[PDB]
Amino acid sequence: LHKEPATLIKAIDGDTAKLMYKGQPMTFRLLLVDTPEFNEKYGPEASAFTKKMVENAKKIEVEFDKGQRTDKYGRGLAYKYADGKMVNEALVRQGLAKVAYVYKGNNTHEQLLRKAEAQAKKEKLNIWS
Ligand SMILES: Cc1cn([C@H]2C[C@H](OP(=O)(O)O)[C@@H](COP(=O)(O)O)O2)c(=O)[nH]c1=O
Ligand SMILES: [Ca+2]
Repeated sequence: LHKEPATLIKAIDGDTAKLMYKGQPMTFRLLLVDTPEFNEKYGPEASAFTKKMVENAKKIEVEFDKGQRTDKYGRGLAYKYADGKMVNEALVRQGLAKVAYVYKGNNTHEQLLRKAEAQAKKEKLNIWS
């Protein structure tokens, strides 16, 4: 997999944001995770976590997996990096997302994320508290 450039247009919630990619605006949905909705418990905390990470980054990058690059809603499906740190992983490590939506052929980072989830759960963080 390869990292590609994008710029933040606006934060949306814990697992989506509007980015400019190849010069076009797109909503991106993080691969392999599920954050609570803003109206759910830990929703506002997930939204704030991703917002800070993406708004504070000097450099945002998107990394597509080997399979589908857009979902049925026209959202980009990617691993997102903020100054080299993967947002998807960071959310899971903090207990603010669960590993989820692991479709075959788009699951390169599954084991990395499951290890983070196991650590979050061991620490009883947030969703696991
Ligand atoms: C994360 C992801 C979600 N989706 C679709 C599945 C779910 O369809 P349904 O909308 O029919 O439930 C929806 C979940 O996204 P959200 O968690 O953003 O709602 O997005 C994919 O198709 N591929 C993916 O990799
Ligand atoms: Ca969600």
